[PDB]
This record gives sequence, C-alpha cells and structure tokens, in this order.
Amino acid sequence: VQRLTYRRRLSYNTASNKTRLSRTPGNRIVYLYTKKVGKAPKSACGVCPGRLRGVRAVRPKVLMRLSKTKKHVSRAYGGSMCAKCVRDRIKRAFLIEEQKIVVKVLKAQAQSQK
Amino acid sequence: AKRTKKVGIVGKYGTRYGASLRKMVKKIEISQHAKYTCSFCGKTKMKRRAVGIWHCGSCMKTVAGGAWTYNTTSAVTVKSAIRRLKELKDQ
Amino acid sequence: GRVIRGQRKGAGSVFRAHVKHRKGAARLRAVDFAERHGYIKGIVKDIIHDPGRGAPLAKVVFRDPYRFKKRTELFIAAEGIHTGQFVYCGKKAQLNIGNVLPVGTMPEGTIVCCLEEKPGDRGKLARASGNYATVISHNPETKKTRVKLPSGSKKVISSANRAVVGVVAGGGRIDKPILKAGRAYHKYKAKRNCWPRVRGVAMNPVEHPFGGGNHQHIGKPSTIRRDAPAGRKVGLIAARRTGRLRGT
Amino acid sequence: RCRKNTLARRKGRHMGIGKRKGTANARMPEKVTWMRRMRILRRLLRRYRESKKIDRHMYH
Amino acid sequence: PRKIEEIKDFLLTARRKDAKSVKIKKNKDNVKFKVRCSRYLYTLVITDKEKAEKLKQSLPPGLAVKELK
Amino acid sequence: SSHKTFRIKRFLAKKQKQNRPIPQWIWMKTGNKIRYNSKRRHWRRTKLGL
RNA sequence: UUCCAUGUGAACAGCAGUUGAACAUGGGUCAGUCGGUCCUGAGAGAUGGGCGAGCGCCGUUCCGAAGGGACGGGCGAUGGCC
RNA sequence: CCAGUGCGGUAACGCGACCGAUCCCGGAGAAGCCGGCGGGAGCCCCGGGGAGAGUUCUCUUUUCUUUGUGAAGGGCAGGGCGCCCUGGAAUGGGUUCGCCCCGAGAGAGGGGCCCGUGCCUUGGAAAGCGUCGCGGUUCCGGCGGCGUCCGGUGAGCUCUCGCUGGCCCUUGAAAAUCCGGGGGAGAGGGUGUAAAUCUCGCGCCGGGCCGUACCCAUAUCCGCAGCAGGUCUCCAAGGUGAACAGCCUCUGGCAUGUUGGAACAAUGUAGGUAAGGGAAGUCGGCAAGCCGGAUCCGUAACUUCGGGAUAAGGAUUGGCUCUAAGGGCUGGCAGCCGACUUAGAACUGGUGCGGACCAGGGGAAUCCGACUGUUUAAUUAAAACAAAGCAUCGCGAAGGCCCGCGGCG
Ligand SMILES: [Mg+2]
Ligand SMILES: [Mg+2]
Ligand SMILES: [Mg+2]
Ligand SMILES: [Mg+2]
Ligand SMILES: [Mg+2]
Ligand SMILES: [Mg+2]
Ligand SMILES: [Mg+2]
Ligand SMILES: [Mg+2]
Ligand SMILES: [Mg+2]
Ligand SMILES: [Mg+2]
Ligand SMILES: [Mg+2]
Ligand SMILES: [Mg+2]
Ligand SMILES: [Mg+2]
Ligand SMILES: [Mg+2]
Ligand SMILES: [Mg+2]
Ligand SMILES: [Mg+2]
Ligand SMILES: [Mg+2]
Ligand SMILES: [Mg+2]
Ligand SMILES: [Mg+2]
Ligand SMILES: [Mg+2]
Ligand SMILES: [Mg+2]
Ligand SMILES: [Mg+2]
Ligand SMILES: [Mg+2]
Ligand SMILES: [Mg+2]
Ligand SMILES: [Mg+2]
Ligand SMILES: [Mg+2]
Ligand SMILES: [Mg+2]
Ligand SMILES: [Mg+2]
Ligand SMILES: [Zn+2]
Ligand SMILES: [Zn+2]
Repeated sequence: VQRLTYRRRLSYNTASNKTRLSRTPGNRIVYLYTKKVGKAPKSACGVCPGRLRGVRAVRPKVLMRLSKTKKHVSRAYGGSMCAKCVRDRIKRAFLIEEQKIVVKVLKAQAQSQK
Repeated sequence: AKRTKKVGIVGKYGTRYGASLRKMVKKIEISQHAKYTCSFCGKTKMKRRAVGIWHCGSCMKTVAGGAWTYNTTSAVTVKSAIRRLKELKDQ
Repeated sequence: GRVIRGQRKGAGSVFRAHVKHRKGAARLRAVDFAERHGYIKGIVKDIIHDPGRGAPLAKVVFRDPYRFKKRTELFIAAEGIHTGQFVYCGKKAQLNIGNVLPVGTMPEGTIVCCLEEKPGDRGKLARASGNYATVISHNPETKKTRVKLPSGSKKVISSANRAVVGVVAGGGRIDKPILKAGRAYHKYKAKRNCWPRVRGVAMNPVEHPFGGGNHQHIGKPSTIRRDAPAGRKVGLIAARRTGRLRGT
Repeated sequence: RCRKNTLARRKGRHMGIGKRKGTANARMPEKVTWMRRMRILRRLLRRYRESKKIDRHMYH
Repeated sequence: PRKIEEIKDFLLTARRKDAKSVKIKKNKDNVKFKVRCSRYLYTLVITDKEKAEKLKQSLPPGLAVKELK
Repeated sequence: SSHKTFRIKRFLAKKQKQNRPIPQWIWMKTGNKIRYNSKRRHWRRTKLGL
C-alpha cells in the first residue's frame, strides 16, 4: 500500500494544511490541498437560522470574481435577507403606517370633539 | 423499566460527592435540563442555551431568565410588583 | 521573608483578568437630551453570555438621534427580557421590566438593577447575577433618594441617575453546589487566576506569617488591625466580632 | 492458507468458545443487531403500508 | 480545455487571430480537432469520417495543421 | 533550518568560504611563519555561534 | 555544506578498513500560483502628557488644534485634432 | 410624435451582462469538546478475465505482481435544506440507531436552491504503466505490435462531507480582505453610424524581493562524543485477534548497534526447572509464584442505594461432519443473489483444547486520607498539598485588598 507524504513544508494537521487524495494519470495516489468549505450568506433578520438560497457558497475572497447574478437573488432585499422576513417586513411596514393614519384621524376627531 | 430507586439524573455521579449534595443537585439538574413551554408560540421548547439564557427552538426567541429555571420566584414577584406600581402611578 | 501571594496579586502579571473572550463592558447608554427630557426606544437584538459573568448581557440597538446611524450597546439583562422587546429609556419611559429610567420618578418600593451611582456613570450598583436594589424614599428638595443596596446597606443617591427596572437575569445561581474541582477550575479559569488557594499554615513562615511549626497552627491571633503593613495584613482584617454568627 | 481458513469460518469451524476472545458486544454488538433489525422491520412496514396491505392505523 | 459541439462554432474559433495551430487526432471511433487558442484548447469531437476529411479540407489554409500519432 | 533569512545565510556563506585551507604557494615565502590554517572549523565539533 | 561526484589513506571513525557525515579538489538549492512578505492575537511600543538629579521611566487613549483624504462645483495654467 | 437604466416564473428562484456616489444595514472572514448515524472516496476483501513470473517427485482451471486518469470547465448520479405551491390532518398521523415534526400547516403530489472532492466528457492517449520484439554496435522523452477489462461486498481501517443530540456557575479569538442589500445625489441620447454604462464572452501586457540542497535521530539536533537520554508532526498493508495488544509476514530498510576468534571454571547479570513439606526464611510473603480471555451460571456483609462486583465459587473451551435461525432484488408464491454470525447435535483425539502470545490472585478486619488531581527534576508519591462542602472577616468606589522611587500612576 503506497504510503504518501506532504508536498509543502507545513507538516502539521492544521486547518490550512488539509488534503484529499487523488489518482494521477500516471496511476499514483497524490495529495491535493483543498480550499476550505465556504458558507452561503446568512439573512439580516437575526431570526431564521437557515442560510440564504440562490447564492453561491464560496470562500469569501472568491466573490470578487463571481458575477452579480451568482451573488444575489432577483428580489428587493435579495441576497441579504430571507424571503419570509422580507414579506413580514412588507406587511409590518404597511400596517404600522396604517395604524399611524388611524391614530392621527382619532386624535384629529378628538380635537374636533373639543 | 425503572432502573434506579432514588437517584435520577444524578446517578451519573456514581458513589461520589455525598448523599445530600447529590440529592440537592438532582432538583436543579432536572430543572435546567427540562424543556419548558414557550409563552410566545406554545411549543414545549425552551432549552437553556447558557446560564440565564433560555432559548426557544422554534420561535428562535431568547429569554433572559434564571440560571436553573426559566423564571425565578423573585422575578415573578418583582414583575407583579412593578405592574402594580405602574397602575398605582398611572391610575 | 518573601513577598506573599496577597502582595503579589497587585502587580498584575499573571493575576490580570482573563478578558479576551469577554463580550464588552455592560453599561447603560450615555446621558443626552433624548434621555434627559423624553425617552428613546430601542429593541433588544439578542442576549449573549459574557464569560466570567454569571449575568447575561442584552445587546440592544437604539437609533442615533443626531445622524442616520444605529448605535448598538450591551445592558445588564433584567430578568424577563427577551429578543424583539422594545426597551424604552429616559425620563418619561414608563415603568415596566427592561426599561431604564431615572430614580427620582419611579415610586417607592420599586426594584431596580444596574443602578447608576453618581449621575452619569452608566450603571454601577446592583448588577451581579440575580441581584437588585430597592428605592426606599425620596426627598424632592435637594433631589436625593435613599436606595437599599443588595448588601443590606442603604445609600443616599442623587435622584437623576438611571436604573434598569427589575432583578438581574441569571438569578438563583449559587444554590446549585459546584460539585467538583473541575467545575470550580472551569469557573475560575474564565474569571481570573485565583483558584487553588493554598492555606497559609501549609506554607513556610517565609512567604506567609502563619506557616511553619511542627503543627499546622496559626500561632498569632488571626484577627489583625488595618494599620498592619502589607505582607502582614492577612487572615481576618479588622474583625468587629469574630465567630459563628448566632443571632442577627 | 488464509482463504482456506476463512472458508472454514464460513462453514462454522474455528468459531467455538475456545477460539473467541472478545465480548459478544465487541464481536458483533447488540446496537448493530438492533439497528439492522429495525431497518428490516420498518422497511417491511412501509412496503406493507404503500402496497395497501395494511392501512395507516394498523401501520402506526 | 473547451469542447465545441457544432462545427460552425469550431470554424469561427479556428479563424480567430489567437489560434496558433490545429492538430488532428485520428483514433478509432472518433476524430478530434484541437485548436490551440491563447487561453483554451478547443476540441471538436466528430465520428463521421467523410465529414472529418471534408472538415480537414475546410480548415483555413494559413493555420498550421498537424496530424497526430 | 531550511527557512533561513538572508542575513543568516550570508553569515554562513562567509564562514564556509573562510573554512578553506592554506594555499600551498605561501609556505615558500620569505618571511613566513605559517604551517596550516589554525582557525578551521569542523561542523561536528565547533558550532559557529548563531 | 554535513548534500553529490573523482581521488587519497598521514591524523579521526575507542579493532580494521579498499569504507565514511574524515581529508583534498570540483559541482549543487531556478517559483505570480509553495512559504515569508499583508492582518490582527496574548502582548510589545514611540508621539501628546505626566514623572524624574539623570541615562530615561510610567503610560497606549488618558491632561492632544491627533485628517494632508474625497464626490461635486467655481477659479488659473498645461499638454494633446486646445 | 411618444417610450426605451433587460427579461422569465404564482413562489422559492432563474437567465450571459443587466447604470449609479457620500451615507447606512448585514453576510462571509469567524469558530469549543464529545456521542450516534448516513453519503463520498483512498486502502483492504471476494468472484472472474488478460500479461509476466513462482511450484510441479504427486496434487493444485494453482500462487504472486500489475490491471490508469490531474487542475479548470460542461453534464449527471449522489447527499442536504429551519425553501416554495395545492390542500387540510383525530380513529391522530409521519419518522429516527436515539430523537423528533405538525393547524405557526403533518402526511400526499409537484417544484426550487446548496454542496456535487464521485461517474461520463473536454484535458486524454499523443503521454504513463505492464508485456513481447525490432532498430542507433553509439549519441535516442527511438520505434513498433498487443493490453490497460467485467462484477460483488462490508458494525471493515484512514480521510472528508452532512444531519442530529449531549456537556458547561467552561459558551469556546481577533483584524486585514471581500461581497450583497436599502437608498437615489447624479449621468446618459432624442430616435441613431444612438449614448452613458456593463460583475457576460473573448483578446493584449506584467507579477519584483527573500527561503528552497541535505539530516531529522539508537551517526548531520542538544546532552564535551557517532552518548541506550531528550526533541513538535504527517502516511500506516496481510494473518490471528475485540484491537493502532502481542507474535509471524509483504512493499521498504538493515547488518545486531565503538571489535573478532577459542573455550563453557569459579563469582556474577538475565531467563528458567525442581521431588517432599508449604512462609518453618526474613523486620515484613521482599523477589518469585498462583490467578488471568470468552461463554453459560452464581454472587455475601456493608452502603451515601449509585455501588460493592470480574465479589467469592463452579462448569464449558480443540479438530471435524452437520442442522436450525437471523437479509436484499425482480416479477403470504416463485426466481436470483450476497454476507457475517449465534444456538444446538453427532463423531473424534494418550482428558488435550483462551494449547504460543494476550491475560485481575482471593477473603475477613484495623488506622489515616473521602474521591478524581498535585507533590520535593536527581534519596521522601505519602497520611502532605489541593478540592467541592461549611463558617468567618473587610469593602457601596474619594471604597476593601495590593503594586509602585515617582505621577490626574
Ligand atoms: Mg476523478
Ligand atoms: Mg442567482
Ligand atoms: Mg515587583
Ligand atoms: Mg492556579
Ligand atoms: Mg510545609
Ligand atoms: Mg514573618
Ligand atoms: Mg441495545
Ligand atoms: Mg552535537
Ligand atoms: Mg580504529
Ligand atoms: Mg555522503
Ligand atoms: Mg510556470
Ligand atoms: Mg513603555
Ligand atoms: Mg410536507
Ligand atoms: Mg499509448
Ligand atoms: Mg435601490
Ligand atoms: Mg527538499
Ligand atoms: Mg547480540
Ligand atoms: Mg558486528
Ligand atoms: Mg550507536
Ligand atoms: Mg518444590
Ligand atoms: Mg512437587
Ligand atoms: Mg527465624
Ligand atoms: Mg518467621
Ligand atoms: Mg510482590
Ligand atoms: Mg469486597
Ligand atoms: Mg475504631
Ligand atoms: Mg488522596
Ligand atoms: Mg524525590
Ligand atoms: Zn428571517
Ligand atoms: Zn416558542
């Protein structure tokens, strides 16, 4: 069984020095030093624990080289906040201001009472 | 099956620490590892995240409470006293 | 003889507090117009665990009232607070749990924590895990207020300083026995280097004034004066009475 | 030689109480027996549920 | 390396200025035309042999053509 | 150490160029008192400082 | 420099050697992609300041006029089919 | 004349681009330890095909070696979702090895996204490797034929991905760096040979400085030395076996550790064996010895009810020939496959059978210390120290304790 060796001078089992195995076209098992597992973006809600959908999950300095559509989703607040909390904020930002209209109407008719 | 007679959650500590100390730890380990009902949705999923930090698994809502129980008797006493003082001030 | 352990704690070499993973200083927000005349609203964003602190912290976001920016801060979480709760604060913030309003307005018998000692210094009194301070009475002229602190002692306070209404979360912490030396180790490692206290008769008489002797005995009386020089001021510093407290 | 011995281990030889050194829970553990029996039985019950052999309530 | 499916795209690739050479690999079952552009190696994989020899007639003349084995 | 810095490697370069012996056309000079290189250095025995 | 080759056998290799990590001549380490370099960590450290007879020391945001940057617009010149 | 800062889907979201500044919000950077299970490879295993070798006194369709595809794209299996749509569930269902999920929408249909390290493909057969054979008598990345194939398994070992739970009076790093969004200040052209602007596809130019040999340890390091000492990591095959135990072996490595020869005396040092008695030896069972694995039974006092406990005490164990039970897949039945086990029975040997290795002596009591931990590196591992527990004492900050020659330290 062909035991094998590192190919850099870092000889410790660190987080940056982690590998996978591969079989080269000259029938030989060789390490390949893998890039770490990038995480998809988390929403700006603070509530939902699932990470966002439709956005690439890459190690973050790659995001220079990806195009715009690969990094957002085609919605208002998209690519930075989940859909459930977008529609919750739409309903909330509507209903608060409708209650504010109701409050100004009630206080204006209480002044008309006076 | 009932696997013990007296020790419950504190049969894990073996023959150690004293009968009175293991019996006194038992109530508190039960109380901090139980899952309490959330008052915000009703699901029985308040787990102790950290010491004084209860957290609902389903609301994703975190309640600062007691160190071993969701709320303390001094806390609910203080809450009733504060709402009584508020209604006596505000009439 | 040598320089004893209690003397060496004041040099700050290994006895500094282990404050890397701590979350920040837990302070009330700074006194401005919006808190001196009205009230400002901000929501609790989350509740975090400060290592070395038995009380949980409430990260609360207010809206900055002079430029479009959002301030975030850390409070002592009053017991019963939660996320998504609108904490109000100011002179006209109304009285319920989580708010922080000045002491001269809340009535007598209220239960406040993270209390502010001298007016403006962001909350010093009554801020350990589960511990409160009550408002006893007021004095409208000269604007001071007696406050019963958690030591059982009472203090006259200028009536313009803030206080979080309610007991501190994390209450009732000490009643569970730390069972084992591992729990004590992991407690005091996140606090600071103090835990394996070698008692003084186990030492040699060079580095503690009790050591030596062919019996582990103190020798000299353990109760000693306050004008003892350092390196002697060991054991029962100026005991008024000294025994088991039977009676009050 | 190894393969000629493992043929006899298939046939049941060399497996008596003399040629045994581990606990039975170490040789073939009872958690593994349990979980193999349950991936047998729960797949049997969902075959019989989906093939209309038993209904929802008898299944449960 | 880039594979080109249709034959018109390969002709447009081969007539590009960056193309230094094309090389024709004739194995069994298959014929591969590999053009060396300035960033990729574009391969056209075709299995019709009379269409292969027609395409070899249809290469542009100035490009360096090399048939491989 | 295969991770040398430039100053360390430069110092070692000077010491291994100094480690060469006497050139044999010297001991025929007129005012000579030299018979070998006394300041030599074997890499097991003397460890050079650093 | 012990690496590698050619040679030697005085000294060394606690015996011996035709051998050697010994001696003498010669070669040998090639990078955008592998590291350093960059970042902060526990920490270290000038400036303001304070102390100190004094070399200097404490201090690290505290008793500081602590930025040399920029969208745009106006001014005056330059080089280019102004 | 007027419009023209793109389009599609109910939606999750998609399409190859798809203007935009000071300002604000967020994400990645950025997280502990442990348990359980699942997916993927690497290796191992089994059944066949090739090619070459090994045995052949007899047997052996035998035994050994080898039997390949990189990075980066394109497609697809494969996992995962705390994503969307229809609809409304009790006779409660769904489901895991354990959990767990639901009128805050479960099952059931149909979609969407992420990772796709695996397969096919481009690279890629040209090259590599194995065989047979020609050339250059040389100086050859020389030239040729052939081949590099088809299946199965698994609580297997290592790595990695993912889900899920447990523990904490322990909550398990920062910053550079990069991106998305909210905003809408502005800019673009007047219908064209359009313009501003484009994070789409190509095309052009460049990436300086320093390190790179080798040893890595019973001979390249430090111990004055080629010193039995010490020195942080990575890879890890077959058998027996529970095993990374011990023992034997294959790839690889070495020459017995600063010498050889000849004898086999005393004293040793290190292994062993001993009749009969069994601690009578000696301060003392010191050293040795007994026991020892597994399966089936059986297990007392005492006790903090957790233990004690492998208590103690028995029996069984080999080889061989069998029987029975424990699964998938496809079309209560039939067919076809693939695993390790467990229980029992017979026969059988000079009663030997955990046959080597591995591998607890047992009990009744006293004293001390609760325990786990630490301790005098080089005469003391203990009853000492520490510990949780219990009780005191000081201190509400111009404060308690302490440092400092000094200071709004
Ligand atoms: Mg591959
Ligand atoms: Mg997209
Ligand atoms: Mg000092
Ligand atoms: Mg300590
Ligand atoms: Mg002592
Ligand atoms: Mg003294
Ligand atoms: Mg079980
Ligand atoms: Mg040395
Ligand atoms: Mg010699
Ligand atoms: Mg050599
Ligand atoms: Mg290159
Ligand atoms: Mg300094
Ligand atoms: Mg569903
Ligand atoms: Mg070939
Ligand atoms: Mg916008
Ligand atoms: Mg090297
Ligand atoms: Mg020997
Ligand atoms: Mg020898
Ligand atoms: Mg040696
Ligand atoms: Mg005898
Ligand atoms: Mg005998
Ligand atoms: Mg005698
Ligand atoms: Mg005797
Ligand atoms: Mg002994
Ligand atoms: Mg016993
Ligand atoms: Mg007694
Ligand atoms: Mg002890
Ligand atoms: Mg000692
Ligand atoms: Zn959300
Ligand atoms: Zn809830």
